[PDB]
Amino acid sequence: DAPEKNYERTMAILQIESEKAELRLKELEVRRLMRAKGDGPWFQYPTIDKALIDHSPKATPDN
Amino acid sequence: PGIVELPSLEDLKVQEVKVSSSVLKAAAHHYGAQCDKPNKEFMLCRWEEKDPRRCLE
Repeated sequence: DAPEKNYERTMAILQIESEKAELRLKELEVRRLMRAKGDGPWFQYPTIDKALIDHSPKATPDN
Repeated sequence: PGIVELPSLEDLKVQEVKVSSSVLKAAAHHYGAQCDKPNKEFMLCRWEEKDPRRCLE
């Protein structure tokens, strides 16, 4: 290989691997924040569906 | 929490229907015919307010 080719190929490798490393660090920080706060699309543990509630008039009024 | 708000003993005084349940059951069909309107006003108020204190009058 030419030194130019190896040099610029090394630069492409370094850019790809540095971008992957920054995305892994951001992924760790995102997972930490979403587990702590629960406001993201991850760590959404189920609650009861409110569509199961009967909203009809019952046999007694006070409900 | 907050203090519950109960109506007074004067606000609960009313002239009672002091007849037995057989008297009521014998008069029941004509009572449901003749006394329809305040009964249904009360039961509408009772199912909408969901509170007896809001349904006294």
